[PDB]
Amino acid sequence: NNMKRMLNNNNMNPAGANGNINNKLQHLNNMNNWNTQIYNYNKNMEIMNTMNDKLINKLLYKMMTLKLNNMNINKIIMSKTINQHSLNKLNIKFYYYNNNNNNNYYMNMMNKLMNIMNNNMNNNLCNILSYYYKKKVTIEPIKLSYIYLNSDIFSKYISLNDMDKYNNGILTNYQRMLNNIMPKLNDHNISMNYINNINNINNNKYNNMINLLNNNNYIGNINNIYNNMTIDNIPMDILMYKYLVGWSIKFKGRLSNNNGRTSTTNLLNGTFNNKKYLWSNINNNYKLNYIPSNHNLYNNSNINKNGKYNIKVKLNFI
Amino acid sequence: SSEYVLEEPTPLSLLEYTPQVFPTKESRLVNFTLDSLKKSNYPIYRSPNLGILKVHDFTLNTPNFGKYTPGSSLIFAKEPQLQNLLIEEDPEDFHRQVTGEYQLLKPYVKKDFEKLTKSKDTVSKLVQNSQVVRLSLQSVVMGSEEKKLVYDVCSGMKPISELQQ
Amino acid sequence: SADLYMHPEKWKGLPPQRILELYWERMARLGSEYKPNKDELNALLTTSEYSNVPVNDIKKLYHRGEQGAIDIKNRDNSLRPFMFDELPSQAQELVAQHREQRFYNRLAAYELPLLAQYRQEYKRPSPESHPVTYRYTSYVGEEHPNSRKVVLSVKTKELGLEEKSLHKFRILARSRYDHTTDIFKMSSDKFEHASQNARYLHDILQRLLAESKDLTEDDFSDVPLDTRHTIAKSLRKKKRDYEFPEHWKRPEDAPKKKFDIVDQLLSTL
Amino acid sequence: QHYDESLLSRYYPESLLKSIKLAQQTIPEDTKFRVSRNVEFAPPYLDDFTKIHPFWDYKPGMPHLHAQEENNNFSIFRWDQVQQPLPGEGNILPPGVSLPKSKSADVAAGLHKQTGVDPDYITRKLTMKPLVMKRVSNQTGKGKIASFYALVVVGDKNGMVGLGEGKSREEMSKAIFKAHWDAVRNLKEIPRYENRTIYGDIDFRYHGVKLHLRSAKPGFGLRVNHVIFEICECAGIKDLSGKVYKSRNDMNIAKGTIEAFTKAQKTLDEVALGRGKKLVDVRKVYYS
Amino acid sequence: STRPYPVNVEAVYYAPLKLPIKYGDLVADIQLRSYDNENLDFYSDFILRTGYYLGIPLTGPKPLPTRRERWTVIKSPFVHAKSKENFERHTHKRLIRAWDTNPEVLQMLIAYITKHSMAGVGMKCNFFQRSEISLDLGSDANGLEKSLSNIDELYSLRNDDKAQTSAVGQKVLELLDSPDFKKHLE
Amino acid sequence: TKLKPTQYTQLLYMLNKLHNIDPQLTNDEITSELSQYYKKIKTLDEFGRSIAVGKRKSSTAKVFVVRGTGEILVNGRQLNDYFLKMKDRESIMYPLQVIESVGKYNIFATTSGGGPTGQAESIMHAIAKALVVFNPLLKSRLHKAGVLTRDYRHVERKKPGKKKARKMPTWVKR
Amino acid sequence: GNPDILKFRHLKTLYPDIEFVDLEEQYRLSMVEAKKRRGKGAPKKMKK
RNA sequence: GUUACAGACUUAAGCAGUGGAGCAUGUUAUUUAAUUCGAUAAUCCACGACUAACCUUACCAUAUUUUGAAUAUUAUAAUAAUUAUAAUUAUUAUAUUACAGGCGUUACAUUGUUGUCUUUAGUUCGUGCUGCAAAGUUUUAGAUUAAGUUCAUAAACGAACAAAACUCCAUAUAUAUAAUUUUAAUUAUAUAUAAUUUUAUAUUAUUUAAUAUAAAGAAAGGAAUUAAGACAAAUCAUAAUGAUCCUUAUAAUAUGGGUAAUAGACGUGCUAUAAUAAAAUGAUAAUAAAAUUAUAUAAAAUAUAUUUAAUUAUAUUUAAUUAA
Ligand SMILES: [Mg+2]
Ligand SMILES: [Mg+2]
Ligand SMILES: [Mg+2]
Ligand SMILES: [Mg+2]
Ligand SMILES: [Mg+2]
Ligand SMILES: [Mg+2]
Ligand SMILES: [Mg+2]
Ligand SMILES: [Mg+2]
Ligand SMILES: [Mg+2]
Ligand SMILES: [Mg+2]
Ligand SMILES: [Mg+2]
Ligand SMILES: [Mg+2]
Ligand SMILES: [Mg+2]
Ligand SMILES: [Mg+2]
Ligand SMILES: [Mg+2]
Ligand SMILES: [Mg+2]
Ligand SMILES: [Mg+2]
Ligand SMILES: [Mg+2]
Ligand SMILES: [Mg+2]
Ligand SMILES: [Mg+2]
Ligand SMILES: [Mg+2]
Ligand SMILES: [Mg+2]
Ligand SMILES: [Mg+2]
Ligand SMILES: [Mg+2]
Ligand SMILES: [Mg+2]
Ligand SMILES: [Mg+2]
Repeated sequence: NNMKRMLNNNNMNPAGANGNINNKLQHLNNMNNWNTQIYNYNKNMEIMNTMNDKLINKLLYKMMTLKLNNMNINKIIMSKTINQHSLNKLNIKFYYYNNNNNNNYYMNMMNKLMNIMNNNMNNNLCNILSYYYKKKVTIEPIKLSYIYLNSDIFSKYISLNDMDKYNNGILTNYQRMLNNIMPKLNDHNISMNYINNINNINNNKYNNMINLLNNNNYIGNINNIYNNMTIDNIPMDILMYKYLVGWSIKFKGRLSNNNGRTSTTNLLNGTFNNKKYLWSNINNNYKLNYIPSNHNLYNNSNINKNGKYNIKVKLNFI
Repeated sequence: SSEYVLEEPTPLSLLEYTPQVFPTKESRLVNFTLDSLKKSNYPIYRSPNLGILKVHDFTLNTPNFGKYTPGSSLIFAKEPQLQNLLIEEDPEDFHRQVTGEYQLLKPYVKKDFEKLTKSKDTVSKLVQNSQVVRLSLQSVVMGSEEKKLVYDVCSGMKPISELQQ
Repeated sequence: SADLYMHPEKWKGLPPQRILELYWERMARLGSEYKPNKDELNALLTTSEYSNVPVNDIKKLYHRGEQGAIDIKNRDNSLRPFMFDELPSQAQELVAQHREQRFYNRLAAYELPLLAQYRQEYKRPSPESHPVTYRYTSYVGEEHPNSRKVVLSVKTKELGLEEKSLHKFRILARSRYDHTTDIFKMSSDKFEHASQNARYLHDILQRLLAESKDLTEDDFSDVPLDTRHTIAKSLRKKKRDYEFPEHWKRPEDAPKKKFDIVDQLLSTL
Repeated sequence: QHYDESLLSRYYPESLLKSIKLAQQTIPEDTKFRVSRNVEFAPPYLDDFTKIHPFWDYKPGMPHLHAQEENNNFSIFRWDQVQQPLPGEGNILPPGVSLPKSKSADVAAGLHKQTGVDPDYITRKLTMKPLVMKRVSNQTGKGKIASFYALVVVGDKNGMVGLGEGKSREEMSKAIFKAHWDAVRNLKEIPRYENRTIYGDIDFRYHGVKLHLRSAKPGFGLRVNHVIFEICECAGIKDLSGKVYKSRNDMNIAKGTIEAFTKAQKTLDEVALGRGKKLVDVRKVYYS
Repeated sequence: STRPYPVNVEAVYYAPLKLPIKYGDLVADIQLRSYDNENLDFYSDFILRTGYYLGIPLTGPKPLPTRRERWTVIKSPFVHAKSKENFERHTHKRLIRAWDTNPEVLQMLIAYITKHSMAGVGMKCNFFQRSEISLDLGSDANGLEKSLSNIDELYSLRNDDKAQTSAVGQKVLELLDSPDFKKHLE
Repeated sequence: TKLKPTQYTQLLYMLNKLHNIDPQLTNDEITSELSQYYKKIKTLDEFGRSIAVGKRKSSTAKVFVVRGTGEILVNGRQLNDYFLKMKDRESIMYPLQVIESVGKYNIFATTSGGGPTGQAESIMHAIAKALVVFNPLLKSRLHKAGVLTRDYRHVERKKPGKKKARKMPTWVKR
Repeated sequence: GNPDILKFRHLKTLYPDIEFVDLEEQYRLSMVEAKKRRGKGAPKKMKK
């Protein structure tokens, strides 16, 4: 009975079995729903800060496009920035995409731009930002190797770069490429496997606790509780979102030269329901109380010769 | 895959991060010093200017930075180096912050009022008015000289014209 | 040393990777104010055996950056299929959170024990000598205009006064003196700085005390204590003054200690 | 658990030893250590935090929130490659997946799964030919919904031939793939005299189309409707004369002609067996 | 498995320890506001941990009630005023209270907290100074000198073994040391 | 996913019948096959009174019920002084009235929040829970009476377009 | 807001090395050029 | 301008209203120098507009601005910061064109968003199979559910966007925390668990499903989410953009006026037409919740209206707190 009581007291684990919690690798922090991660007691000041942040975003966007002697215009796509306002310091951060060992000996335009953000001793952009906020700023770029890992980048890139593929109408090859980004992953299978792994982990911890046990609720030493639990085994299995299960991309507006009317054109793949939440302890959560956590929706509206158009993107991520 | 280089925490590293308002006398002096450094435009919150970059040594802290009424655009004035940098460190500011010295204005005496106006009751009324003004102006925050000027204007010792300048 | 990139003359004897790193640093630090160097070029030429590049080609690249590279030499690979070697946005955010957590755990483990060096036992000022409590407020990241607010607060019986003088002091205080709790407090926000405000409050207190201790042709023996503000405050709040009747209690009906024999046997200590 | 200094030094580095000692001094031996259920400070796995991980901790020289470095110093001056790649095994492949003429090979593989057919044969010996390639539509409440219709003869050029049709709302490549698949599912051994022409002069009706296909002397080529020709090329018929009457609907020609080949033809040997007689080919006997 | 995990690691893995309160001399209370929980709770836990190492008796995250700033808005850009959408914002509030500490230790704690602060969390501190009734800022120069000496004692490098150093702090110390600074008052 | 209800019912039937074999005659093999398909107390205080907290609408009622002769004190004053409506008093009594124990138990109620009728209801609810501790056999009876059920009826919020919860503003066809 | 905020003009001042492109401005210029071409350019402003 | 069923605030009961009165507000019409513009069947009419004195405003009268709010190009000159009396830069001034600017016109060029059908149950895709085929089946015999919702039967088997579920509020329980003076522990808030409830006896219809009874439970709601298509539904007056038109004027500033005009008409409301209903009074102050207070919330108390005083309204003056 004492042993049972002790177990009950200590019974905690990663959520997702059928005494458990959603770990920081199993769900998003609701702070990562907003883009200006701040609280100030004077609300005027907070408003001023969020205005500043918004203005900086525009500036960053402007910077992101470079030129090379009027020969090549490499348009680096960037995500919407997320500004982390700690008491000590601001930290701006964004995800970005850029399209033999010969380039160890010259600085690329993108590289130069990235260096400008933090490395130029006095001259750097972070230093200049610090005057607007009255605290040390740190811009961290994060490179994405694919166009479709971030939703904003995906939508933005299509808006800016791939004009010719959809201006008259969506070219067949381009559409095919869009369709067959991902390899049609059995999302049901993956979620189920993840759940099984979580169950196994829980059993392992429970087994360890039992072994230790053979009015105070202290078990044995840490090494014996977490016997088989390590950095190599657990973290990557527990990591929640990893697999772009399903995605929808919508082109809309005057994307037809002959026609005067508009054209809604939608590409759909995979699925947008998540089966990890359907049969387990882990529950779905809503970002800004209206977007299922796993979803991420975005649009970007470039102007054409004919007029305005936009490109919705929506990915699922198991 | 490398060893964690443990840099030991120290009071010196936690200096700057000390609360701006803390009861202690020692802390107050430190806070004042920090404020003076900030006023001087010392590299706090930012990387310093040394003798490496020559052309691009720019700053934004000019006499009227985040302000509209002075007609200009963003002025990129050159910063000094860490050498050849002065600190303002004014006495009045020190008196305000470190000690708790305050001016309180001066109450206008009846004799001064008699110098201008003749009748006694009128003088007494003027004195009363000046007294009323004084406490209100103490309560309000404006500026040492400007506030005094306002107080004088309200009293009638100075005319209205001295405000509009 | 740290200041190594700035001196291209020194680094010829270093390994090739290190030289490359220094070159990259140099390019970074002085971005627009970069100006080529002979020693640096020589180093770069020496390194060339590391990463497969000819001697003329490296020199050409050094002279002309991206244009040179172009001259030496593409298809769009934006929607190339997923090779499963990079986490998505949400995933990456979750990883970052986990990194942060780990960092904080590390801090807790190895820096907070170090911090326990700087540790002092409490040196209490006695309530008899130190009755007044100047509370200061500070907003950390912000610059609130309430940071200037300081609040003095004292129990009136703890002040060194005779009984007549105490009453006079209380009368002078008016709304500031509560009578249920024998407490007098006052806050000042009139001045720019907090310290100033505290000083002003102190001066006021001193003046009040001086007035209380006067007694020369001004006693205030026959002005009863005005407690209207306190009753108004009490009305605003709610009260839970009522209690369970003591004669309604039944200790005999309470549950007696039930005899547990195995527990008794166990307790051999 | 209060360990000795020497033991700690053996397992832990020299920097953290002092911190450990301090922790031991501060925290008593008799300690309860509660389990915080409502909030989790530490991770779900055991880890002595002495070793900084490449992926799971922050990259040292990279700037971020919680940098713990100076504004000048950030050791990260190339942004071409990714900073923190994935740990241990480079991939994050699920169970039972793999990394990326090709279409024909994929078809063959799919057939092998579904119906046990030899993939290598499908890839090599079978050669396909589209006969009809319509765009086709349905009036739905949504609107007119278009659909790409293919009709694709496949055939090893040794009397083994199959027709197949397929359909996709998405672009025609998919429809053609489906048609090819269907064709390989429906492979069919046509009989043919001397491995070059049909046996008798056949005259066959399939729905609308009235077919007439005469046999041919060797060298006289394929002299028939373009659909018929296409089918013959795949099915190994070198010599054929013939003419289509009534409907000349391409699809129905394609369907009708393979039916005629399989059904209207009788091999000489079969006829001989049925009748109980010798059925000699005079030219062969002569030796031309 | 012959791997000695010392006590600090164990403490990290378990809930945070709290020192008992000898006397109820509330020295400081720290309120933590944020627009969500997860970060805030973590930060509070971290604050508690660092407070433990020091002699002080920090109580713990007493949740003060969450606010709710509501705002309603017509969904459309033009008319359709019958359709309206709500919006809300919850200011989550937690309280820490330090109970027995010599001011310097408290300052250090607070400074440490603000150094390693988290993203979403704002902070406010109410410090309490039990002073005597009568005070004097007349005997001044000597008191200033004493304060400077105390500061010097506080910020002394005991052993330069690659410890954490701050340039701004060093500058401040240098300024405090200088003759000009001493002169200021008189 | 291919499992149907009918199949499951059949399986259950098969198992149940097997299980029903008289335990003495049962086999090891049968039991092995079937193996697959298996799978705080309230007390009085130091002073002998049962505390209980009841709620209704916005009201909350912490009630100390004790064995002394039946007198009432609501919120530090007499029952008729606090609850003016006789209905509220009757409601309060009802837990003691379903049992034959009005007059047996002294009750010291302490309410907060809501209005009078809701407060009275919350007190009643608390009293029933308090009574349940004195004799657990009556708990079922109290539940049947409808006193042990926490009355959930919660005030509906004003929705945007509507005037009140349900009351919409007038419609106009023309 | 804070009127002294970084603009595209400055992104040339701070970083001359990087040939930046303001996209909206470029678009506007292209539109103006197109207008000029097809006889829909702005009329020349009166001075007097 | 068809057939058959099923549904609910559809109808029927019922309770309270509108339609009559006066006022408020929106609309119309007409007026006006201007009564700014749009919304105008359900799906406009306290709607856009969560406050029209000036402003806001877009309208009108009279005045006066003309590279103007930007970006770039080309020149003269002046001031300030930095360096070791010169120079580099940053700015300002005067000009110089391209232009800037436009609540001007077209949501029948667009974006995004929204209304109505609609929380209605529909909308489709694979591989197989049927038909020469467009297509069909899947997506339905018959029933059932709130429901393409489960049964069943079926050339189908799976799968997607919807439905349901996860979500939020509220509820019950547990744990943690709060030195029970920031206390309301009768609380607040993080983390769990809990139900789309379960079990059994009977009575009708065919192993199940509805009724009833019983015993076990705190166990009973609301919110968000409103698919595809359609209505060339609404919006160029949130904002942006295409085309087009204005450029000493259709752009910009000030002073006043207007948006508040009034024959009839139309919605929404408010106050009424008195006794199952109105008014005075009720200080050991009968009983709430939710939310706001550094562009503030304003307590006590004095004075006048007012011979006592209370009430109500102002003034006097700011105690306390930027807040469990
Ligand atoms: Mg067929
Ligand atoms: Mg009716
Ligand atoms: Mg009428
Ligand atoms: Mg009427
Ligand atoms: Mg109108
Ligand atoms: Mg219209
Ligand atoms: Mg209305
Ligand atoms: Mg005007
Ligand atoms: Mg206009
Ligand atoms: Mg224009
Ligand atoms: Mg539209
Ligand atoms: Mg149907
Ligand atoms: Mg169908
Ligand atoms: Mg209490
Ligand atoms: Mg739903
Ligand atoms: Mg729809
Ligand atoms: Mg329309
Ligand atoms: Mg229309
Ligand atoms: Mg337009
Ligand atoms: Mg218009
Ligand atoms: Mg506009
Ligand atoms: Mg005009
Ligand atoms: Mg109006
Ligand atoms: Mg009446
Ligand atoms: Mg009352
Ligand atoms: Mg009052």
